[PDB]
Amino acid sequence: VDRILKLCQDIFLVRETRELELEEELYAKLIFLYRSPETMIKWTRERE
Amino acid sequence: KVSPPSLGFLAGYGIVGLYVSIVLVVGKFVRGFFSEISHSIMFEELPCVDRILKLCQDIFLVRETRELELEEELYAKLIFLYRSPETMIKWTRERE
Amino acid sequence: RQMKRIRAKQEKYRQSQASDHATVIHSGDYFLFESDSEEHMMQRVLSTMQFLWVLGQATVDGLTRWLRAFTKHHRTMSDVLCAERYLLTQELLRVGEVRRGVLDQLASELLLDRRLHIPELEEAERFEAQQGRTLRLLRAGYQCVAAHSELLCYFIIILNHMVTASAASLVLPVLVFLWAMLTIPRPSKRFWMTAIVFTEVMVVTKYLFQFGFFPWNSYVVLRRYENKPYFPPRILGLEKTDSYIKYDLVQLMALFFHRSQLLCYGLWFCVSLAQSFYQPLQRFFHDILHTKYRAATDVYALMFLADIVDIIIIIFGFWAFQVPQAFLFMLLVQFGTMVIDRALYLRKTVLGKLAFQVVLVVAIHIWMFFILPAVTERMFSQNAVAQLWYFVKCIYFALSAYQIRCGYPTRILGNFLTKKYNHLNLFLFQGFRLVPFLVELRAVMDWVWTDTTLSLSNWMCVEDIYANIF
Amino acid sequence: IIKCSRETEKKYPQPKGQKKKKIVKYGMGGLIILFLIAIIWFPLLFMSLIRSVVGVVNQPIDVTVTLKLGGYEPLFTMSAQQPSIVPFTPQAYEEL
Ligand SMILES: CCCCCCCCCCCCCCCCC[C@@H](O)O[C@H](CO[C@H](O)CCCCCCCCCCCCCCC)COP(=O)(O)OCC[N+](C)(C)C
Ligand SMILES: CCCCCCCCCCCCCCCCC[C@@H](O)O[C@H](CO[C@H](O)CCCCCCCCCCCCCCC)COP(=O)(O)OCC[N+](C)(C)C
Ligand SMILES: CCCCCCCCCCCCCCCCC[C@@H](O)O[C@H](CO[C@H](O)CCCCCCCCCCCCCCC)COP(=O)(O)OCC[N+](C)(C)C
Ligand SMILES: CCCCCCCCCCCCCCCCC[C@@H](O)O[C@H](CO[C@H](O)CCCCCCCCCCCCCCC)COP(=O)(O)OCC[N+](C)(C)C
Ligand SMILES: CCCCCCCCCCCCCCCCC[C@@H](O)O[C@H](CO[C@H](O)CCCCCCCCCCCCCCC)COP(=O)(O)OCC[N+](C)(C)C
Ligand SMILES: CCCCCCCCCCCCCCCCC[C@@H](O)O[C@H](CO[C@H](O)CCCCCCCCCCCCCCC)COP(=O)(O)OCC[N+](C)(C)C
Ligand SMILES: CCCCCCCC/C=C\CCCCCCCC(=O)O[C@H](COC(=O)CCCCCCC/C=C/CCCCCCCC)COP(=O)(O)OCCN
Repeated sequence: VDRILKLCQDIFLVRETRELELEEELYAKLIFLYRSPETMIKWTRERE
Repeated sequence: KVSPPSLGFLAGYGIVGLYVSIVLVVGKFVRGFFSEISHSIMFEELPCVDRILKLCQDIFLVRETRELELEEELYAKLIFLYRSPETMIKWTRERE
Repeated sequence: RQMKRIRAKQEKYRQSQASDHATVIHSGDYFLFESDSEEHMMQRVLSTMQFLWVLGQATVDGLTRWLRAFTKHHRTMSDVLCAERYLLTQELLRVGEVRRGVLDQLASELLLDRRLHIPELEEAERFEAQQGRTLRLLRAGYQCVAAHSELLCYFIIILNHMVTASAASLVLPVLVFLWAMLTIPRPSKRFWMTAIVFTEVMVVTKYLFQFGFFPWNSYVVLRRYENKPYFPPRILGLEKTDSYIKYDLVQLMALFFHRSQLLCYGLWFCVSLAQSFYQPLQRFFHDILHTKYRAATDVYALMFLADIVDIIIIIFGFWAFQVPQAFLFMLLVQFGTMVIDRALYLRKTVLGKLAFQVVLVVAIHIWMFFILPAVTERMFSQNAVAQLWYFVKCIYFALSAYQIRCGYPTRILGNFLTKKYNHLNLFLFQGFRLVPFLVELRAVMDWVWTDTTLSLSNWMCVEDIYANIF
Repeated sequence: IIKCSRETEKKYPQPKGQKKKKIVKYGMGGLIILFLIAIIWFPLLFMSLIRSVVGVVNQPIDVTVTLKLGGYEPLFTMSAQQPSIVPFTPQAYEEL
């Protein structure tokens, strides 16, 4: 879950520093990740 | 001094347990709105629902006019749409 | 660095896709997630007894060394001062001739330094280090208390007020929470002088009133006014009891001890004119507090924990069965104050926190020591619940004052339990989640007082995803 | 439901990247927070409110005393009710 954890942390950090546009884009990416299971399999695959 | 006999059962396990039980039950019920919301994110973040709405209306209309075979086929199509998320992404994509 | 990296990656996505708010939110495609360049029993009994003995010795020695770690700064300081003292006292005793040479016998100021030694000092040093069963522990504890004399004094004042709740015993803790704990790291000498003078005057005044010739004390008025909280002497603290002094000699002794330690170590038409002489002093005090350069720290977790313990205390008092009509009111106000405190922490406004703190201390003290005995019994005759609640609240006040003095640091957002992915962190996180209504309020208020584009539902989704992933 | 939300979003576009309105945030969040705190607190209020018995003084309206020997006959029997039952005055209480 490294990539997803990093993405959530990125949302928190951008929300902290006041650059809302990035927050909207990151949120869109996260929602799409949870919207498609196959991309979730691809994204959470064990790194090599 | 005397007071009306409305003592009943007093606190210190008497009625406190009911209060704890009600607060825990309500807490679980409220957590229901917060706990597993993400799971139902593939069925509620749809950008455009025009095709699905039209399909449901078609099912209603065919069911109205008595041609059952079409109703069965349309229902099969709808079930398959809800059975595959990727086709749902394809189908609810914002039209251009 | 993190911000620059994120901006660069988002620009790369824009350039790659190059090849209304809802539309940006509902704008995601597969290309975002493509990998961007990987982006026989006697021996056993003896063994057990030796095991327990060595474990006890290890625990006590660890405690001693940890306490010594607390005392590190003052211990090294006393070491260097005492070495200089022995060196100086010789030349002082014989005649007393030169100041520069005697100091320079052994880079003017260095926190830690090493020079020539003297046999007597280390002789005594390892003589004392020789004995360590209990005496080293006691010496370490006393050394810690001496190093933290200021806290001891503050604590004594609070305990004294907890007993003998009276306006005379009340005026000093208010000064502690509003004047002593906010000036500068070292509270001004004037404050110590006013504390010492006030306690001396109070003990003498109580002694003078104590005499039975005064009408208040007739053995009849006292007997009938035995537990009435609003007897005038009792409210003013001048009422006569066998234990007329209840933690007043200790308070005075502590104040003097702190003063001595500090002295041995450190530095120590008419209406308009009157108000223009008075008010500017206060304005200057507040301004110098608001604007200054200080090291920042975050203690919000401890403040909140104190408030939670306080709520538990109130509920226990409610269960222990008048006073419940006051316990409920304090409970609701406690909830309100916790919410405001959470908002102040999120918004990071020092001025707001300072104003809230002043209002809170004034109101809690007035309500607890006047209105509460007016609607119920004496605060200190009973209500150990009330006294314990007040003590915890005082701890909360101290933490808030410290937070105000240090000032808010940047990067406050993020739960404190998700700093390390440890087994203990997981247990604590699950336990915190388990408690009813905390994640609820935590998410809602964070949404309210953190500026963002997302709707409440969207924020709820982000929070849930983050918790599950953690 | 989703279609209604989408039409509403179309009708009132929101600027690209912007602070959520303070007024709406305050109203919705205050409403929810007040609701949750009320759930936490009001049961305690009701529990402490029903058990608000107040002592009412009951004072004996009649006293009867009988002196009886063996099982033969009450040698003496006297009952005093209204004028011979003197409630304590504060001065008398002080004397006691
Ligand atoms: C029950 C109600 C009682 C009310 C009492 C009100 C009193 C409030 C204020 C308390 C006293 C005022 C203290 C303010 C002091 C400020 C100035 C102070 O810093 O000067 C100090 C100096 O202070 C003086 O030394 C002592 C001042 C004593 C003042 C007594 C006031 C008595 C008031 C009595 C009021 C009674 C009211 C009764 C009503 C019923 C500096 O000391 P320092 O120079 O470092 O000491 C060196 C010691 N050496 C010389 C041995 C080395
Ligand atoms: C956890 C396990 C249990 C124990 C927990 C701790 C228990 C603590 C118990 C209470 C300890 C009391 C300590 C008393 C310290 C007295 C300090 C006093 O002597 O200071 C002098 C007096 O200060 C003023 O008087 C303020 C009032 C203090 C009054 C204390 C009276 C204590 C009397 C002890 C008598 C012992 C007699 C033993 C038989 C003869 C002035 O300072 P000075 O000595 O110049 O040098 C200071 C720097 N030093 C200490 C590092 C050298
Ligand atoms: C019978 C009962 C009798 C009770 C008697 C009680 C008497 C109480 C008297 C209280 C007097 C308070 C005096 C405060 C003196 C402050 C001195 C002044 O200098 O302080 C400055 C600022 O003062 C502070 O602002 C004090 C703020 C205290 C605010 C308390 C508010 C309490 C409100 C209580 C309301 C009660 C309402 C009750 C129902 C109506 C900071 O100065 P400082 O940094 O040291 O520097 C001194 C040395 N220099 C000048 C050379 C550098
Ligand atoms: C029945 C239930 C009752 C349980 C009660 C529990 C209540 C828990 C409340 C949470 C406690 C918070 C403790 C905070 C510790 C202070 C941390 C620090 O950041 O604050 C200091 C300043 O903030 C305030 O001064 C601290 C508030 C006062 C805290 C007193 C609490 C007393 C604890 C009693 C423990 C009893 C243990 C008993 C075990 C059997 C800053 O350091 P400072 O002291 O400026 O000088 C630096 C010196 N150093 C570097 C060597 C350390
Ligand atoms: C049932 C019990 C609760 C009843 C409701 C009462 C308790 C509600 C408390 C809510 C928190 C109040 C926070 C007060 C403001 C703290 C933060 C402060 O900054 O707010 C400022 C002002 O806020 C605005 O006034 C908005 C309204 C604030 C009060 C909210 C009232 C609406 C009700 C919200 C509370 C609902 C509680 C419900 C409980 C059930 C924002 O300006 P800011 O950008 O920092 O300016 C910085 C200024 N500096 C430079 C000095 C730092
Ligand atoms: C003590 C007195 C308290 C006051 C009196 C009681 C008040 C009613 C009780 C509290 C009511 C809470 C209402 C919550 C409404 C949620 C509406 C929902 O849409 O909001 C979403 C967030 O809602 C979340 O689901 C909240 C989760 C918690 C909900 C459960 C707690 C409240 C239960 C209330 C039960 C009331 C029963 C009353 C019986 C008489 C975010 O908005 P969003 O959907 O993005 O907007 C879409 C686009 N728009 C703007 C064009 C529409
Ligand atoms: C009779 C029993 C009642 C329940 C008792 C439960 C006892 C549990 C004892 C310990 C719990 C301590 C853990 C929770 C502490 C969190 C500390 C903290 O960090 O504070 C905030 C506090 O969380 C909030 O902001 C939301 C809570 C504040 C609003 C309070 C609402 C009213 C209080 C409700 C209490 C519960 C009511 C029923 C009892 C259940 C729990 C007490 C959350 O973290 P952040 O601020 O993100 O961390 C930042 C790190 N720099």
